[PDB]
Amino acid sequence: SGYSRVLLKLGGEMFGGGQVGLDPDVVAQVARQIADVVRGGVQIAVVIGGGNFFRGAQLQQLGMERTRSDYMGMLGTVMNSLALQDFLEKEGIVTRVQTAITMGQVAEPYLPLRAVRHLEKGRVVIFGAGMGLPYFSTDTTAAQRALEIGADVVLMAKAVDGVFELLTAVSHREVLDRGLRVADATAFSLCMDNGMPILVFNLLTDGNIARAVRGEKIGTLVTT
Amino acid sequence: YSRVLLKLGGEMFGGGQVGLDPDVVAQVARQIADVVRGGVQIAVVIGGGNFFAQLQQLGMERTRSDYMGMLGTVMNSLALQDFLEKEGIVTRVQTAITMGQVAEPYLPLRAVRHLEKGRVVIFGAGMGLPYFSTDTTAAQRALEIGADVVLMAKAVDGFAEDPEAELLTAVSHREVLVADATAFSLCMDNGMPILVFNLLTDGNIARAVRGEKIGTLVTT
Amino acid sequence: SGYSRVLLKLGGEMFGGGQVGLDPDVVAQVARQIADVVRGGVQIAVVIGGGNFFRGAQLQQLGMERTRSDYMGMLGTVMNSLALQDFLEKEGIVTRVQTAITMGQVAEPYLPLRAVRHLEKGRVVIFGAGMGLPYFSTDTTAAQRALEIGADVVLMAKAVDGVFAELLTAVSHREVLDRGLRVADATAFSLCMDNGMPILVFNLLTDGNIARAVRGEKIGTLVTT
Amino acid sequence: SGYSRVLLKLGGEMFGGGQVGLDPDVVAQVARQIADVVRGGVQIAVVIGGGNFFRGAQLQQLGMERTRSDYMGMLGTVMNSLALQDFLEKEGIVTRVQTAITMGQVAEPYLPLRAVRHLEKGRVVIFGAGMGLPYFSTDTTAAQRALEIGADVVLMAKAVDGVFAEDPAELLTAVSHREVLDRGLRVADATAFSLCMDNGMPILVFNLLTDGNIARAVRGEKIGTLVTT
Amino acid sequence: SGYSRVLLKLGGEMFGGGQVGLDPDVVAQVARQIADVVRGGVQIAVVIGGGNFFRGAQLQQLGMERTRSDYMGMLGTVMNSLALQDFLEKEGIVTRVQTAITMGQVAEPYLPLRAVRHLEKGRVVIFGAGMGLPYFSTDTTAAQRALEIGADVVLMAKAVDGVFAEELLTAVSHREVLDRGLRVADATAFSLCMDNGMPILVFNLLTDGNIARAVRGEKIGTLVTT
Amino acid sequence: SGYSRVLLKLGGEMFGGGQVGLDPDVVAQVARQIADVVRGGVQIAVVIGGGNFFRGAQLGMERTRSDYMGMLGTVMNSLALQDFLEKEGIVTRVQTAITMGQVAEPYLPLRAVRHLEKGRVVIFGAGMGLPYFSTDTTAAQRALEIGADVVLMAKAVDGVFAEDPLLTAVSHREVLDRGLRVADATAFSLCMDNGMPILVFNLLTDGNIARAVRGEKIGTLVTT
Ligand SMILES: O=c1ccn([C@@H]2O[C@H](COP(=O)(O)OP(=O)(O)OP(=O)(O)O)[C@@H](O)[C@H]2O)c(=O)[nH]1
Ligand SMILES: O=c1ccn([C@@H]2O[C@H](COP(=O)(O)OP(=O)(O)OP(=O)(O)O)[C@@H](O)[C@H]2O)c(=O)[nH]1
Ligand SMILES: O=c1ccn([C@@H]2O[C@H](COP(=O)(O)OP(=O)(O)OP(=O)(O)O)[C@@H](O)[C@H]2O)c(=O)[nH]1
Ligand SMILES: O=c1ccn([C@@H]2O[C@H](COP(=O)(O)OP(=O)(O)O)[C@@H](O)[C@H]2O)c(=O)[nH]1
Ligand SMILES: O=c1ccn([C@@H]2O[C@H](COP(=O)(O)OP(=O)(O)O)[C@@H](O)[C@H]2O)c(=O)[nH]1
Ligand SMILES: O=c1ccn([C@@H]2O[C@H](COP(=O)(O)OP(=O)(O)O)[C@@H](O)[C@H]2O)c(=O)[nH]1
Ligand SMILES: O=c1ccn([C@@H]2O[C@H](COP(=O)(O)OP(=O)(O)O)[C@@H](O)[C@H]2O)c(=O)[nH]1
Repeated sequence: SGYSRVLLKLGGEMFGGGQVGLDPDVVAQVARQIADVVRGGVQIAVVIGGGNFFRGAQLQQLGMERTRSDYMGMLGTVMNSLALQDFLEKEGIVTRVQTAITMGQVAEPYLPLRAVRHLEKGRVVIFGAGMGLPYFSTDTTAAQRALEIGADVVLMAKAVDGVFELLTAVSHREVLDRGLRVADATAFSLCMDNGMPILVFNLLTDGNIARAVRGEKIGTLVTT
Repeated sequence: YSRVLLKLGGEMFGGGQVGLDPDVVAQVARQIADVVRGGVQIAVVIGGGNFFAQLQQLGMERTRSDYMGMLGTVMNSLALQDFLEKEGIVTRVQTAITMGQVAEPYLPLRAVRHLEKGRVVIFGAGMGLPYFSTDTTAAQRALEIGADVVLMAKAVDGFAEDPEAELLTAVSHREVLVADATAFSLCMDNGMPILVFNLLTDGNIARAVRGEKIGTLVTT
Repeated sequence: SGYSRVLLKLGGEMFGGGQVGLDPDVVAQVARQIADVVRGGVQIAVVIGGGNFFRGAQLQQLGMERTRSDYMGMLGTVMNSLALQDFLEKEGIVTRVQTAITMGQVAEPYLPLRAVRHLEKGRVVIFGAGMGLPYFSTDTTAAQRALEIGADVVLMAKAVDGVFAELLTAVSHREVLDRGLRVADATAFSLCMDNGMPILVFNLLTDGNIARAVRGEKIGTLVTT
Repeated sequence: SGYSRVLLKLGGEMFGGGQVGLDPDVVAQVARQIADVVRGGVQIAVVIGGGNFFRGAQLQQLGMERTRSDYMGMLGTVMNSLALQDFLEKEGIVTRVQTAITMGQVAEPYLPLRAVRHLEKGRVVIFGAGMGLPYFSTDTTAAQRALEIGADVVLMAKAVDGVFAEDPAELLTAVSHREVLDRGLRVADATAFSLCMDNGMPILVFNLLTDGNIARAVRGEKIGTLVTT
Repeated sequence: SGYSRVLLKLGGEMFGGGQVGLDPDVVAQVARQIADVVRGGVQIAVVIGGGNFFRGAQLQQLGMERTRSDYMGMLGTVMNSLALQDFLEKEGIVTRVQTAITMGQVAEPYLPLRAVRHLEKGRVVIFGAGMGLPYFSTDTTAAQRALEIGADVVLMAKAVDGVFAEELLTAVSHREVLDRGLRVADATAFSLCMDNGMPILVFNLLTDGNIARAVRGEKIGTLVTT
Repeated sequence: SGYSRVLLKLGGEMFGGGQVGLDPDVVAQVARQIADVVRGGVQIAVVIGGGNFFRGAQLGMERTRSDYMGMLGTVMNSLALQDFLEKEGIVTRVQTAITMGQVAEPYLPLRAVRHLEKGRVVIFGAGMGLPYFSTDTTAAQRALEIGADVVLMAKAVDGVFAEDPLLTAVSHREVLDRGLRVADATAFSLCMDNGMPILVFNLLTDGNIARAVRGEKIGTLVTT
């Protein structure tokens, strides 16, 4: 009734918590959350964002080149990746980082077949640096990664209960017809065209992933 | 000085607070342009302290912590690269950590070609090995590209003991032994001059390169 | 008066002639037609398609896993990259293939900075394998690649003279949405519209066209801002 | 009499069905037949051909450069690898593709010691891209790969009952490597066959499109043409 | 008018002379004459043998598993390759080594498009580890490597100048070698060259300046053509 | 009361017999001797040297290229021992510090232990994959890596004396004081600072490894 494997997307504020940089109090809670869901037998893969450092869109409006900016952003996601990797291991969770941009000793490259084979071994795969291409967003990276590793659903982890009065379950068509926010613009088209459910839920409420991954009606569940 | 390697701490990008201060980076890029226009070969080594120590205080593995700094120096390096091109300067970034899609790898021979070509080389990722500091990277890179001096660019500008009064200017390596331990011994053992100075005062970088009596000159 | 560097998108049509495999007569007049743009002094980069082999989306309708199908498709575009490379070298054109999927022994990996140098050196960069990610098309490749090497326009090389109303000489990105015209892919178009990349749809099998569009002549359909 | 581990050579035939491209009614039949051997405890390695896309030799006589054309042909074999991986996964079989042209993101490279380990683990190892070398053929990749992973026999999978005499004639049951040379028989390319003969590698030519043969062949039954020295 | 691009095959005995190991007196003489070739405007790529250490077949006959023995042999070739690279750089010659068995730190892998690009840039490519495949010999690697970089001929550098009868042959056909069965080339490697029209020139390189003489087009050694 | 796991260091002489190349009579006697330890339930890791190829002490070549030639030689000796060890019925796993994949798995000290705990013999070749390192330093390093109980400096002539004309136990402080040049400078300082016992013993005398592992009073045990 619930989800077997899932792809968790964590914006940059899930590691900064509204400020800039790393905020170990938030990162530690996130790992606690993911730590329990992994012990429950679920297969969790994580797409880290870079909002707490740079967003190439905000840097080109600043005058900077979009491409330099976009790459600065991705490297930021590789730092958050390592940070999440570190706390997860202090929780007793085996993690594996794979970066879109081939880095050397830092992390392993994007081997999508192996990434799925880590999940079947009960490991946490952390996809860093997004897709490694300027002019794309983390959200779109969560979709492509969720589609390719065969996750049962994408978990848009926000710091807010859901989609707004709140909603308990909508369609992909209704999100566009209603102009509803949350879930990226490009990412949502890629999910809808492929029948990838999106579950927007509050991650900072202690114990939501355990429940959301459990299948309980929480947050907003975009389907079909 | 023929070719110079400029060492910049991470705070030379974040100006006090965390993150980037585009006002600080713009001043640095503006002053580096004047040195390049003066006919000097400049290589820059970037620090990554402006993205956080707090990494050792919270208990991170030493390896992962150092790679977060090396990643940081790449972001500051790409940032400087952007403001240098608005200043009309041609630059090339070489990273010690092979990234390919983001910048070329570190090759000291190639790096020399660039400088001879009038373009600026920006050294990132420090040294692609944990357990090293940025001063050791700046010093170790300067020896490798044959630089004539290492420009330790501080927020001060050159003392006695202050940790109260009184500066200094020009001392011996043997009489010193600030400069970071492994970074200083690596210079002394190879006779590398080190010039500590304040770059955030408009026009000093142009002064130091010509050889004016500014800052502190550390010679053999 | 025209375009400095350009990004040409060649569907699998240009390689199989509408059928499976290679039509070595078609790729040739493509090569010959691309060399005239290069000798004219313009920098050109090409995004190779894989229609003449497999489309990852048409293989799942048939029963196969979508992901493997997509990789078969991206592998196909590499084979076309090599085909186009050969017919271009006999045109006296120095080419450089860059595959999204890292291969090393077959071609370079995608090094976009280095790719821009190749153009500046007068070479033809061939971006094979799409973007090396399943669930993305080559139309989206062409767009993303055009923006990253800073191309001036995406050349959608169709076998027809352009985009009609059932010949449009110039339309806007928003005008195509409100008219729901033929376009050149949904995602690829939104990526070009949102970033202000012009899209010129034109027939390159008609001798001289690519040279005329690159020189700035009013040919085909220009989609701007 | 039963073969412990086998190296099966699948030419482009078994993927295009004689025409260009992918004939899924053919691959599905092939996958169904391999799976029957796997479920019998046999260790199977597969060398995937590329006839259904390009042959470097046939493209050079067409004008293209032989080297550049060979990579086109090797890449094709990787496409067939991913195909056979799919239909073999629908039968329940666990597969592992190893390509001589290192393509990290699409499949692990050629690591023969590991590959033998998969076999030991009951997985099917699919070898794509032949040997990753212009001026070589998939037959030679069967020979070399059979020799290296320690396979007991090279199963040349055809669509004909076996190796005939005179090339239509009668069907031969068992011959020696030197006899194949003395009689003018085309068993599997000269470069590949020489590599087998020089190293005492048995060759068994048989029709696997006939439902059940590969199970009889591995079982040690007198099917097809067995070439031994 | 001679040969523009050449592929020079060096057996393990062009490194160890008498028996096993390295003899810097021989390897220097090889690097000396390779350098005259590069200085003369010719494009050279070298395929290194490893007989001076381990001979794949000769180890399995000893009791060892053949596959291991071929890698042991291939590894030796990488050793020789690193040794020649060094002497060729005391001579002022720029070299790049590519190993068929990927090793990263030791030398870039086999990238055949760079291997040609290096040649076009006037540097010498050293192919080591053979073809990284057991059950193959370096003589075969010389042929395959010569075909993929488009070399004009293979130069089999022997310690005795030419192909005899039991009488030095100055010109024979690929077909004539078999109809005669004439000692040197190697069965597999000879077929691969023959079938593709790859001329093989057996010659002695331990002689004043032969490789230079051969590359210039002079009639030295045994030339085997289509 | 013996040793659980042990790191046997083999000089190049243990494959060449004293001259260049491989002498299969000696390589067999070593493999036959290692078998006696494995059958005794002991966990053995071996570090191989490459002095029997670039024979002598002539390191014209740059030191960098020179070191890699040596390290390559070690891999070749590694494969040799692996082969004769399997003729003994001893399952082995070779790990090289220079990543080769096609030739042998890389060096993962965690992975290596598991090979030891599964009753397999791990052979560490290629020294430490870096120049400016010797085989002795590698042995000491690897013995610390995998938590060995002692390093077994296998000599061809047992005997640590006081004066060139026997000892039986000594101290790390005394070796430095008595002029004895056991093992190697860096390697010895790496062992003394980490309390790694060193046992210099004659490997070629049938039965010495088995009784030295068991804990008999044979050889010169350099204890902490
Ligand atoms: O570089 C690579 C390596 C491996 N892979 C692909 O990832 C998949 C799993 O790769 P793994 O190596 O991690 O799983 P395994 O089957 O080998 O399990 P163990 O024996 O080690 O316990 C394999 O199917 C392989 O084809 C790649 O795609 N690229
Ligand atoms: O890893 C690689 C790198 C390069 N190549 C292929 O080899 C050729 C590149 O060869 P090079 O990289 O060595 O030189 P270059 O052409 O790029 O010229 P400059 O940088 O000096 O300006 C190209 O044809 C490329 O496709 C590979 O196949 N694999
Ligand atoms: O990259 C590699 C990794 C491993 N190998 C070689 O493949 C062989 C086995 O390959 P495996 O690594 O997959 O099995 P294993 O020995 O580790 O045993 P288990 O964990 O499954 O219990 C090993 O002997 C290794 O040396 C390579 O050749 N290349
Ligand atoms: O495929 C990708 C993934 C990430 N990014 C960059 O990474 C930054 C951080 O990601 P994101 O903006 O999604 O952060 P989030 O909002 O999820 O915290 C973005 O601004 C982009 O510039 C990118 O360019 N392409
Ligand atoms: O970035 C890319 C580009 C292509 N493809 C695959 O390759 C096929 C061929 O691309 P395309 O659909 O553009 O074919 P075209 O119309 O260009 O011939 C697609 O169907 C996809 O399955 C892919 O997976 N990713
Ligand atoms: O080691 C190899 C294996 C294959 N090929 C190329 O791949 C094509 C497909 O292989 P093959 O001709 O054996 O196809 P088959 O007859 O097996 O279908 C060949 O024509 C060659 O051009 C190659 O170059 N090297
Ligand atoms: O592609 C190759 C080339 C060589 N070898 C091995 O490496 C040894 C050294 O090559 P060769 O015998 O040709 O050396 P030469 O005596 O010609 O120098 C061979 O005997 C084989 O065991 C191999 O396994 N594969």
